[PDB]
Parts: sequence; structure tokens; C-alpha cells
Amino acid sequence: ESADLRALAKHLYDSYIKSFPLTKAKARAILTGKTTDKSPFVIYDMNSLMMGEDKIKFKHITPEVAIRIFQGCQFRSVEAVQEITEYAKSIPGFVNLDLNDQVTLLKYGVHEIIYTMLASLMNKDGVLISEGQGFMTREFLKSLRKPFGDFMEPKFEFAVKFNALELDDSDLAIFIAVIILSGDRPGLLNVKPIEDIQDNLLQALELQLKLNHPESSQLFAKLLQKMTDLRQIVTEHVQLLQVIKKTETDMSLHPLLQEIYKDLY
Amino acid sequence: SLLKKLLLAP
Ligand SMILES: Cc1ccc(Oc2ccc3nc(COc4cccc(C(=O)O)c4)n(C)c3c2F)c(C)n1
Repeated sequence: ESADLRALAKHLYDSYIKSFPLTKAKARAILTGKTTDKSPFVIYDMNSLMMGEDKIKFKHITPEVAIRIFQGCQFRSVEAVQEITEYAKSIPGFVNLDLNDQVTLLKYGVHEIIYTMLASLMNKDGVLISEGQGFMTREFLKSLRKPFGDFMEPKFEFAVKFNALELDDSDLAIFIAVIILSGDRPGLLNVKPIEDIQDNLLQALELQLKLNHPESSQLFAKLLQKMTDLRQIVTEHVQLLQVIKKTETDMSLHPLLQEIYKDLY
Repeated sequence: SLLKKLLLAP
């Protein structure tokens, strides 16, 4: 039933709102300057990065600059993996999958979801950090010494094009769900049940886009290509990651990320 | 694995 597909769409959106603290809706309001909330602290150079040390709060307690920024992205990614795991568990059928298949879906899925959702926090000028407490300029991130100055440009470039599609949180909830339920991730044991779930999610997405974006017939086909594109973004990221792990004297990589990156491309 | 633990937690 189409009605059931709308109910599924709504369930995913409600779960999405529960699982992810900063939504695109709120992020756009902040970025444009509509919210009654206090303005994000702007980090545009080294000096303002230092000043931001006091103002911006991080959930994790931690009693050179390029490295600290990279480690900061690391920890945000750790938080994001946990948020995304919570969301995946709300997708009907997911928790009933073989547990090792659940692990596999997350392992290969999370970074693609991280960068999808990171777009919501980005414009052409910079990215929101720490739930909107801070805004780091795209230019400052680019100015970082190599290899780090190029760490995030691929993502800003993806985000600028992706945001031009003008999806909202209701679109994104289903888009994310489809990506997570990918039946072609390496090493999946029981493919059919994942394919069947994704097939229904894809039907939900198609109907969502037809109703929510009536004038843009091409949107569904474009989003399917963005899913393929996201795999390339993650590939590039993993490769720059190996460059960093070497071209720098070894730094600490979070064990959750180590686990994900093992056998990741 | 750590991912498995996150998945199992209610
Ligand atoms: C005061 C202050 C502010 C910021 C800061 O470093 C940080 C701390 C958190 C951050 N969160 C983001 C968002 O961008 C991301 C998030 C997740 C993954 C990726 C990615 O490319 O993989 C990018 N950036 C850039 C951060 C950053 F740069 C530190 C260490 N101190």
C-alpha cells in the first residue's frame, strides 16, 4: 500500500529526529541566521581556533593544530557512528538480520551516511561543528598543511552539489535507510532479506520524492547516482587516510574507527 | 567487535 509507504516514511523521519541531535532543518536555520539561538563561534584562522578552545563544548572529555583538527573529526565520527547505529536499529527488519550482517552493513555504511549528513551542516563557506556551537570556514580547513589541507575539500565539493538537490530531513531519513540496507556490501551472509528490505525502502523513497518534489522527476535517479558517488568519496577518504597514517609520525586512531577501516575501501 | 556491542545494546 502507498499508505503503508507513507507510514514507513514517517516512522523513519521520527526515528531520524530521535537519533540525530542536529537536523538539516535546524542546521539551515543556523547557517542562514533565523534561529533565536546564539550564533556559532566562527573559526577562520589559527588565532580564532585558539579562542574557540574555551567557547566550544565537546561531549567527550579530554583532560600541532592540523593534528588536533583531524583528531576532532575522528571523535565526531565516533559519535556519528553511534547515532547512525541507533538509527539503523529503528529500520524495520534490521535488528532481525543475522548479527554479523548487521555489523557488515554498518561497517561499510557509516562513512557514506556521515558524509551525507555532513552535507546538511555545510555550505560553500564552511561547516557547522559541535551541534552548531561552532562554524569552521572552508578556507581555513583548506589552509592546513599537507596532507591535511585537502582532508575535507572532497566533502565540501560533494555537499555543494548534493545540497543543490534541496532534500529535506524527511527525504534524507529514507535516503539514509536505503544506503544502510545495501545488499552488495562485501561479506554479507544472507543477501535476500537485505535486498527485500531495501526494495521496500526504495519504493518508499520514490513515492516520497514524487510527493515532496513534484516538479523534479529526475530526483530519484539522481539520488541513486549519489549513492554510487558516496562510495567514491569514501574510497578517496580511506586513501588519504593511509597517506596520513604514514606521512605523519604515528598518531592515535580511535579503536572504533580502526575496526571500521580494517578492510574498508 | 565494538560495532557488535553497539548493536546489541538496548
Ligand atoms: C575549538 C576546536 C574546534 C574544532 C576542532 O576540531 C574539530 C572538531 C570537531 C569537528 N567536526 C567537524 C565536522 O567535519 C567533519 C566531521 C566528521 C568527519 C569529517 C571527515 O572529513 O571525515 C569531517 N570538524 C571539521 C571538526 C573539527 F575540525 C578542535 C580540535 N577544536
